[PDB]
Formats: sequence, structure tokens, C-alpha cells
Amino acid sequence: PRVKGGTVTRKRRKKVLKLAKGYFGSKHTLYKVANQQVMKSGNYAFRDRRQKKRDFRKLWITRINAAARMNGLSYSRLMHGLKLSGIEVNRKMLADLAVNDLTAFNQLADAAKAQLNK
Amino acid sequence: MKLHELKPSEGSRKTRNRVGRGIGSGNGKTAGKGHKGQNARSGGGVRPGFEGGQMPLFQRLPKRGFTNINRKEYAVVNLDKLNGFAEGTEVTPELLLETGVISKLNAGVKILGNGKLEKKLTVKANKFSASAKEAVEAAGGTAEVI
Amino acid sequence: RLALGDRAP
Amino acid sequence: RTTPMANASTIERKWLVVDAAGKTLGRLSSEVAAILRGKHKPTYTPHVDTGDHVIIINAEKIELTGKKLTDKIYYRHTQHPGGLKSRTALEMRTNYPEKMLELAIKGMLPKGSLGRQMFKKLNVYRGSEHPHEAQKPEVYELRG
Amino acid sequence: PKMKTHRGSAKRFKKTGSGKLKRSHAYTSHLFANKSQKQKRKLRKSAVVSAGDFKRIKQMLANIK
RNA sequence: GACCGAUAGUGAACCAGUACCGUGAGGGAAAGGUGAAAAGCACCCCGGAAGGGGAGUGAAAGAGAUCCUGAAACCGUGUGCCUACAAGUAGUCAGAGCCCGUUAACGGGUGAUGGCGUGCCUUUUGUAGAAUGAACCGGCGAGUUACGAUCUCGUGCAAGGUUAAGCAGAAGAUGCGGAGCCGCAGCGAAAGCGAGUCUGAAUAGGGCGCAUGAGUACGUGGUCGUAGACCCGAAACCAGGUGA
RNA sequence: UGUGGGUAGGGGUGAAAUGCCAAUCGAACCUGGAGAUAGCUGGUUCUCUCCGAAAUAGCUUUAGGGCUAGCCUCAAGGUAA
RNA sequence: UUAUCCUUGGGAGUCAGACUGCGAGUGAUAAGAUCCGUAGUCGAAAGGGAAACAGCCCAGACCGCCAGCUAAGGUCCCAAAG
RNA sequence: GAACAGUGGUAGGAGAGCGUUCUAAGGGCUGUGAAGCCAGACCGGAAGGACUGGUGGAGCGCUUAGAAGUGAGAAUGCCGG
RNA sequence: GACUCGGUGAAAUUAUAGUACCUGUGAAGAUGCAGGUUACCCGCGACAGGACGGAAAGACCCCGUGGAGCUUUACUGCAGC
Ligand SMILES: [K+]
Ligand SMILES: [K+]
Ligand SMILES: [K+]
Ligand SMILES: [K+]
Ligand SMILES: [K+]
Ligand SMILES: [K+]
Ligand SMILES: [K+]
Ligand SMILES: [K+]
Ligand SMILES: [K+]
Ligand SMILES: [K+]
Ligand SMILES: [K+]
Ligand SMILES: [K+]
Ligand SMILES: [K+]
Ligand SMILES: [K+]
Ligand SMILES: [Mg+2]
Ligand SMILES: [Mg+2]
Ligand SMILES: [Mg+2]
Ligand SMILES: [Mg+2]
Ligand SMILES: [Mg+2]
Ligand SMILES: [Mg+2]
Ligand SMILES: [Mg+2]
Ligand SMILES: [Mg+2]
Ligand SMILES: [Mg+2]
Ligand SMILES: [Mg+2]
Ligand SMILES: [Mg+2]
Ligand SMILES: [Mg+2]
Ligand SMILES: [Mg+2]
Ligand SMILES: [Mg+2]
Ligand SMILES: [Mg+2]
Ligand SMILES: [Mg+2]
Ligand SMILES: [Mg+2]
Ligand SMILES: [Mg+2]
Ligand SMILES: [Mg+2]
Ligand SMILES: [Mg+2]
Ligand SMILES: [Mg+2]
Ligand SMILES: [Mg+2]
Ligand SMILES: [Mg+2]
Ligand SMILES: [Mg+2]
Ligand SMILES: [Mg+2]
Ligand SMILES: [Mg+2]
Ligand SMILES: [Mg+2]
Ligand SMILES: [Mg+2]
Ligand SMILES: [Mg+2]
Ligand SMILES: [Mg+2]
Ligand SMILES: [Mg+2]
Ligand SMILES: [Mg+2]
Ligand SMILES: [Mg+2]
Ligand SMILES: [Mg+2]
Ligand SMILES: [Mg+2]
Ligand SMILES: [Mg+2]
Ligand SMILES: [Mg+2]
Ligand SMILES: [Mg+2]
Ligand SMILES: [Mg+2]
Ligand SMILES: [Mg+2]
Ligand SMILES: [Mg+2]
Ligand SMILES: [Mg+2]
Ligand SMILES: [Mg+2]
Ligand SMILES: [Mg+2]
Ligand SMILES: [Mg+2]
Ligand SMILES: [Mg+2]
Ligand SMILES: [Mg+2]
Ligand SMILES: [Mg+2]
Ligand SMILES: [Mg+2]
Ligand SMILES: [Mg+2]
Repeated sequence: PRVKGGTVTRKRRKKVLKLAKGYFGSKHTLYKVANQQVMKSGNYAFRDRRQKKRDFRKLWITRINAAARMNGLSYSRLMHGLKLSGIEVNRKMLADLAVNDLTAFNQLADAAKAQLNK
Repeated sequence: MKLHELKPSEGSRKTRNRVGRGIGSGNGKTAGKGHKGQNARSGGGVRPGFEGGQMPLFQRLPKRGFTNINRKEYAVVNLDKLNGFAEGTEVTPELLLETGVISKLNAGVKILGNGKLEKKLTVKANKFSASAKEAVEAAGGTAEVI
Repeated sequence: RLALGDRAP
Repeated sequence: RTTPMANASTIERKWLVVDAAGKTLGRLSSEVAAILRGKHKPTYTPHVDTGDHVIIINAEKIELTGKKLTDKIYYRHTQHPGGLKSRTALEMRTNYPEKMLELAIKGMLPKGSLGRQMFKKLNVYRGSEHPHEAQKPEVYELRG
Repeated sequence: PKMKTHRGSAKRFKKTGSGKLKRSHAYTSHLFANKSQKQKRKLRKSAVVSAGDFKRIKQMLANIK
């Protein structure tokens, strides 16, 4: 029996073009370039799901440093003091206090200062 | 069985491998042939026994011997097979052939001396090994040549 | 249209 | 998730006055770059400008160590052939002291569009006097 | 069509009981002045086809009993 | 008919060996589908007509002949979000603002700005490659089948296993058909001998065998052989013709 | 220079250039042998999982090919070598 | 202490290698040269560092996380941290 | 079911699957609207599979097994636009 | 001719392109990589420095146990004599 190509080809290609919605020009329109861009988008998104974790930790650290230096500590000294005082509140949480509850941040910072002055 | 619930014996049927049907299969593109050279080509490959021009093994070695036109092959029967007959049976080529003890007669029955014969028999055969003749006569029987 | 071509002999 | 992000609505810019007199060009500039970027603020957000405005007064009194006054050249190229032009740091400090500070800081800011926007919050003056009294700027004393 | 036996090989090899291939030795035609008696004594006896060679040639002798 | 269904199947579903090409031998296409029925749109209106808008017919006219369906490329009209200081393999992750409201989901569209980021394929020691291929979209387009061989797996029977042609029978199953084939014994060039045999003067030693037992028929799968043998591609060679 | 004729491809014709023989000439064109052959180049279409090389030796009218070995894999054994 | 190793059989691919370090030859103790030996990496390996940069340094990506500790390399600003 | 270990990969070996046309046997769906086509924010580890609405106007799934003209993005591929 | 208006209206090429410069880097000569430097958005007339621009699977050179034509005290044949 003969098997015509039939409908499988366009069904498969349509799915790629749907994933290419919002791409620029021919990249949302033409299968061969939409397909390359969707593939590339996969490699990027994998890479970027890892980078996202690096990037947020970088951001939190920046904010903790800013809040720390308003209490006369560098980020480095603060983190040393918090570790000595046994405090395991993480950078995401410290940076949240730094923005949202700075009085609480200052208590933690004052706890750190205590251990450093010992 | 039911024609709507047919099921092959487990391990009786496998799916064929289809090469050159995409990268996921592991035989896409080069269809398992690697890259270039004579072995990857359609119709390719050297003939069997060819060693790329080193003198082939068969040609390095000498022809030996000849074939005899008048070569005789006997249907051999060991004593163990005669043990299957009844006691006092006149065992012959025609009986051996009819019972299925031998498939093809060829040049004749020859009796050979492997195994043990308990039963007394009048064995009629074209040839006997010296062992077999002795063993037939030792069991009480007769080893007539025919 | 050249007599020989590019990087001629 | 939950990490707060500053935006145009949330952001509040102070005006600051930094006196350049007697300061080392690069040491002053590195600190000011950080203020224009907003690196001193706990709400620092990398995709918006959280920084403060900075006025620099006494730009012509900026200092340089070593033989830099004679030996630090400011090159530029006009994109015409042979169009490399040069000024020494002394020539810069004498006749273009505002540019001298603006170049140092511009080179210490991020390079694209937001960086270019961050530079617009800087204001550098030759003298001791600035025209931004109406912005009510506070003195900022440079750290280490 | 049926596979054809390689007739050259059939004239030189023989299948043993266990399915090895018996062969003669090379260097047994002439120039016996240049070979020691020990060599000549040993080359006189039959040998077996090597594993590497056997895999190369087994199909060429498939029909031989 | 576990054959094709309009790029398939004949070159040819159709006024096809036609049209067209060539002095000639010769080469050689494209092109199927209104509707159940023509009931194939009276009449009115714009227009020279074409073509439309109504009105009718019809189940349907967005079935009106370029007439079943009607994808994509490509061309337009409208507009929700964005866009005239910006350096861009065009995305991705972060992200306000604005606009929406779903197969109701830690939703959809858009995207100021920030970080990261040199297409795909082929071929290479190494290619973002300033190497190769692809204008785009669509369709078509490459390890097949026959007969042998061999191995694994499965099944039947098992020191046995098995029939071919043929005859009868649905173009069938199946019954009959034992001729033949493989296996149950090997060793030797051979005569031959035989659980041994060959070499050898040898009751020696050594080689190959036995002791140390499984095959065979069929099927699926892997690979090989003979066939174009995974597909496409020369320059050429030969034969018979056609041309001054 | 016209008209009518002649010579035909392992052949014609050539005041000779391998020129010309229907926009084809170091051997015309068409069809067939014919799916010639191509150790060369290109291409070979779904997915995920387990494992995972080589670019070396030897020989080769062999050197960008091949064959055996080495290195990979699957199965069955031996088993702990 | 570790889990390989051998045999038989089925199926391959490979026979253009590259650089780096170390030991030699050839060369001029030239070459990103060439040819061996030896280890590594690339090849067939993404991630971090060396601005960028197959072959160097660190290190082996089954997926997800807006958790944490470290390696090389770093901590004035670009750019995380003195 | 637990524990422990593992899960980069080209050539390539091995395994498990997805989908396509046809056939057989069950069983079904369909003018109260089949296939095809269009759209969507659904589902599955992938290949892929549904559901809803629109168009369409007569055919088509599902289960198990069988058989293959069975999957395309590249061939300066062929044909059409 | 070009240029402007009215009529008519091709082509080679083309992976998709929002398509600067310098120094560097890199398959060793970069619009696209790095670091800098510069640059508002869209055209029209002009010029060819670059896109190793287009065109033609380099004629040179090498390689293929590929051809063809030609030569001769290459080999083996054949006609003729
Ligand atoms: K293979
Ligand atoms: K046709
Ligand atoms: K971006
Ligand atoms: K080129
Ligand atoms: K013996
Ligand atoms: K069996
Ligand atoms: K087979
Ligand atoms: K084949
Ligand atoms: K001539
Ligand atoms: K080395
Ligand atoms: K429908
Ligand atoms: K194509
Ligand atoms: K290159
Ligand atoms: K130009
Ligand atoms: Mg197709
Ligand atoms: Mg396989
Ligand atoms: Mg593979
Ligand atoms: Mg491919
Ligand atoms: Mg290839
Ligand atoms: Mg190969
Ligand atoms: Mg940057
Ligand atoms: Mg002799
Ligand atoms: Mg059909
Ligand atoms: Mg049709
Ligand atoms: Mg047709
Ligand atoms: Mg005519
Ligand atoms: Mg309609
Ligand atoms: Mg109809
Ligand atoms: Mg229609
Ligand atoms: Mg500007
Ligand atoms: Mg703007
Ligand atoms: Mg750049
Ligand atoms: Mg190269
Ligand atoms: Mg090429
Ligand atoms: Mg091209
Ligand atoms: Mg000839
Ligand atoms: Mg004639
Ligand atoms: Mg005439
Ligand atoms: Mg001519
Ligand atoms: Mg032929
Ligand atoms: Mg592994
Ligand atoms: Mg190669
Ligand atoms: Mg070759
Ligand atoms: Mg091998
Ligand atoms: Mg080497
Ligand atoms: Mg080198
Ligand atoms: Mg390679
Ligand atoms: Mg490795
Ligand atoms: Mg790497
Ligand atoms: Mg980097
Ligand atoms: Mg690479
Ligand atoms: Mg910092
Ligand atoms: Mg891993
Ligand atoms: Mg159908
Ligand atoms: Mg196909
Ligand atoms: Mg195409
Ligand atoms: Mg590179
Ligand atoms: Mg360089
Ligand atoms: Mg350069
Ligand atoms: Mg380019
Ligand atoms: Mg060119
Ligand atoms: Mg180009
Ligand atoms: Mg070429
Ligand atoms: Mg020429």
C-alpha cells in the first residue's frame, strides 16, 4: 500500500510556527527559520534558567551591601558576623528585609556587629 | 484464540530497524555507515576474502589432494541403535531403512562398535568394524555380510 | 571572458 | 517570586554636592559613578535608574598623582584619516575641567542606554558655585 | 540464486569435526635448499585457519559439508 | 487484488504520442471535481463592456463556470500594545507600564529598560565562518525485494527433523506425495579404517576427533552473498539508425 | 552567386586552422546496451533511553581505499581469574 | 581496598588528528613546522576563568528552585565581593 | 516497594516507544454533521494526543494483531506557486 | 540615454537580518565576537572601498590503479603487403 505524506507534515510544522509567535518578520512566518529560532530559544532558556539563579543572588548581595553600609558594615563583614552569630537567614531574605523591613535588617546587622567586636 | 485478541509468542517477532529516518533513531543521516570511503557507498565494499591487495590467504596456501570418483560412503550404525530392535530380530538394510534407523542407504550399512549391544540379533550388513562384529557375536548373535 | 582566468597558470 | 523591583513610580532621587577640590580624579569618579547608578540604595534595581543626581563643584581643582598632568593624554579620533587628536591632562584640567571629570565618570558607568540616561544626572562645574539651589542639594562626603 | 562456493578455497581447506578449517602450510613448493630440516618437517604437517582469517572467509565455504 | 487515486497510477482519467521542440531519426508535456437536478441567476440598478449590488433558483450561490474542500508562501485593509539618542544571528531570562480575559491556569497580548547570546546543514585537527548548500512556501524525493548463507530469538518435533515437483482443493487452508535435504562419526590426499583415525618402522609422540549428546523444519530480527542492491551525478565505450 | 545534385562518422571534406560536417567536432546527432562504471563529491526523512570509540600497527600498484589486529557494543558463558 | 577481567558468538565505526606540558630527532636547540615517545585536554565536553579565544587554568550539563558552600580567578567603577 | 549508586557525548552498538496508509477481528462514531481545514490559555518524559468553537458537507475513529511506496530542512535535488 | 511626470514593466541574486567605525580576537584578512569610539527616523541623485560581491562544482596544480586524442625501436593483436 502507498502512504501519501498526508497531514502529518503540516501538523508538525504548524506546531513550531505557533511556538514562534511574536518573533520578528520571517521568524514567525517561515518554517525553516522559525524552527531554527525555536531550537535556539531552547538552548537559551536552559542556559538562562541556570543564569537566573546567579543573577538574583547577585542582586540580593548588592542590596545587602547597600543596607549593610548604612549600618557601617561592608557586605563581607556583615556576612562574617551573621555566620559567627549562627544566623542562617539567606541572601534572598536579608535583601527582602533590606528593602521592606529595614529596622529588622538593622537588628540582624547589630547582631553581626556584636560578634565582630568580640 | 480470537481474531480480535491475537498475540504472538513473546520474543518471536521484533520490529525491523529502518535506517536514515532521522537523528533520534541513532541511524539517521549516514544510516550507520560512518563517513565516506568504499564501505559507505551504494553497492560498496570489497568482495569476500579480499585483503585490499595483500595476497589473499587462500592464494598463499597450496591446493591439497584429490577427490575419488569411486568414493564409497556407508550409512554407519552404532551398536546402541541395534539395541532398539527386538530380541532375535533379523536386522537388515531394508529394515533399518524402513524403521527409520537410517535415512539414506548410500553405499550400504556399516555396523560400528560404539555403545553396547545386549540383545541377540542376526545383523545382515555390507560391512562391520572389527569391534562391532565381535560385539554382535559376543551378545550371541550373528554378523552376516551381505 | 578572460584568456586563462583567475590565478592563471 | 518575591524580590521587589524599583520602578519609575517608586524611585526617589536626592541631589548631592561633591567638592572635587584636592580629590584624586579616579578615586572621586569611581564613587560618583556608583552613586549615579544607585549602588548605595537598598532598592537598587539593575534595569532602572535608582541613582541620585550629583553636582561636582571645583572640577578644575581635581588632583592627579605621578607625572599624569604632563603624561596622561586624552586621545580622540575625528573619523577622518589621520584625525587622531590629543590633549594632555594639564590642558584638559586648565581649559576643559568639566569634560575631564565627565570623561572619567562616563567611562565608569554602564555603556548602553540606561548608562547614558544615568550620566544625565551628573552636573560638573569649574567654579565653587552651581545653579541648582532650587533642587536643595545636600553635601555628600566621599568615603574611602 | 544460491550462494556459490569459492572453488579455490574449497580446493585448499577442509572442515574438521568441531568446525575449524584445516589447511596446509605455505613454503612447501620449492627452494628446499634454503629451509632447514626443522622448518621442512614442521611445514609438512597440517595447520588450522586463524580466528581472524576464519571470520573473513567462513561464508566462502558455507556450502561445504 | 492487506495494487494507484490526479506531482500517484500508463507518457496519456481530459480530443496524447496531441500541443510544443527538432532538417531528421527523435524528444515529448500540461490539463479531473457547479449542483440531486440546470432549477445555469427573469427583472431592476451602476457601467461602453468586464464586473458588481439587489431580486430570483437552490439545502447551500462565500456551490455562479477562473464553479467540492480550499493549507502555506506572497499581497492587502483595520487596529490593542510598542517605536524617531539608537549599534540589533533578532532570541532568551529579568521587568515596569498599558491593553485584555482563558481548555482557570502561581492566565493572554504588547514590551521601556537590564543581563546573556556569532543561524541551520555539510565537511573538518579546527567552521560565526571571509569554506559548502538552501530565495521562500507546498508537494514529491534515498538500506528495498527475491533467492541463498549465517547468527540470535520464538515455536513444533527430537536421535532424529523435514518434504520438492506434482495431484486434489477458493488463485486458499489442508490432505496426499519420502524422490531429495540436513543431522545422528570421525579421521585420511586417497585406498580405507572407524570411537578412533592420520603421520610414522613404532605398543612412541604428535595432529584432528571421541569421551565431555542436538539437531531439524518454519517464522521474526541482525548481517553477509548474487542481483542497479541506500539515492542522485560523469567524462567516456559499443551497436543500430538520422543528418551535406 | 542561384538552382539541381554527390561524398556520412573507426566516415566524409579540408589552398591544412584539427578546420568544417544544421548555433554540437582531437572524432556529429538520435535511440538502445543502460539504472554503464564512479575506492570520488553531495544527499539519506520520527523520538527518548543504555553504553560509547578511532584518527594506531601490519600488509597492500598502497598511501583521502581495503583487509586482519587494536579500541566500541550486544548476548551467552567462565566466574572473581 | 576496588570491580573488573577472560572466553565464545552477533553488530560496528576508525586507519586526515589538533594543541599543551615533559623527553628526543629533523630544522637554525626557527615555525601555530615536522616526526616519534609520554601525560592531558579538544576531537566527541556544555559550565566558571584567561577581554574576545576547540586544544591553557578550574570543572564534567538527567530535569526543576528568586536556597547554601566552594574551585580557578577575583573584591575602586564598568562588574559580584576588601 | 526500599536503600545505595548512576544518568555530557560524534562515529557506532543495544533497547523502548510515537505517528502514517492498508488488511483482519472486536467494538463504535457520523447529515442531531465524517475526513480535511482554521483558532485556542488543555494533556503526556519525547515522538505526539485530546477537548471546544468555526469552516466543511460524507465519510471516519478505537482495540488487538498483520503488512509496508511508513515520517524531510538541506541532494547548485524535481514540479508548481 | 541618465533625471522629473504620465503609460507599460523585466532580470541576475537572495539563510533570516533592527546590516557603523577603530584596535584586537578568531579556521591566522569581521557589519554580526571583545573593548572602546561614533550614530535621531525615512528617502532621492551620485561613487565603487568591502560584503574574500554576482556569474561558471578552478582550465593551473595535485589526486583517481577516471577518460579521450596523439606517438613510438612499450606490450599484444589485426588489415594490408
Ligand atoms: K553500522
Ligand atoms: K505525466
Ligand atoms: K534583551
Ligand atoms: K569558495
Ligand atoms: K592419537
Ligand atoms: K528448536
Ligand atoms: K535471516
Ligand atoms: K543491499
Ligand atoms: K578531418
Ligand atoms: K606531545
Ligand atoms: K470539523
Ligand atoms: K530543496
Ligand atoms: K574559515
Ligand atoms: K562597492
Ligand atoms: Mg513529503
Ligand atoms: Mg541498531
Ligand atoms: Mg550515534
Ligand atoms: Mg540531517
Ligand atoms: Mg556525508
Ligand atoms: Mg568507513
Ligand atoms: Mg557589559
Ligand atoms: Mg612438491
Ligand atoms: Mg490510497
Ligand atoms: Mg486534488
Ligand atoms: Mg499523470
Ligand atoms: Mg516542424
Ligand atoms: Mg464556504
Ligand atoms: Mg458533494
Ligand atoms: Mg473550491
Ligand atoms: Mg547622545
Ligand atoms: Mg526615544
Ligand atoms: Mg560590538
Ligand atoms: Mg583544512
Ligand atoms: Mg565542496
Ligand atoms: Mg547559495
Ligand atoms: Mg574504440
Ligand atoms: Mg543520408
Ligand atoms: Mg541535398
Ligand atoms: Mg557548427
Ligand atoms: Mg550492461
Ligand atoms: Mg558514558
Ligand atoms: Mg576520511
Ligand atoms: Mg582512493
Ligand atoms: Mg576489525
Ligand atoms: Mg600523532
Ligand atoms: Mg603542528
Ligand atoms: Mg571528526
Ligand atoms: Mg573523555
Ligand atoms: Mg569545553
Ligand atoms: Mg567569557
Ligand atoms: Mg565546535
Ligand atoms: Mg561591586
Ligand atoms: Mg553528568
Ligand atoms: Mg483517510
Ligand atoms: Mg517514503
Ligand atoms: Mg523545499
Ligand atoms: Mg571559535
Ligand atoms: Mg590571531
Ligand atoms: Mg581582524
Ligand atoms: Mg558574511
Ligand atoms: Mg566571487
Ligand atoms: Mg557570498
Ligand atoms: Mg572542483
Ligand atoms: Mg583550455
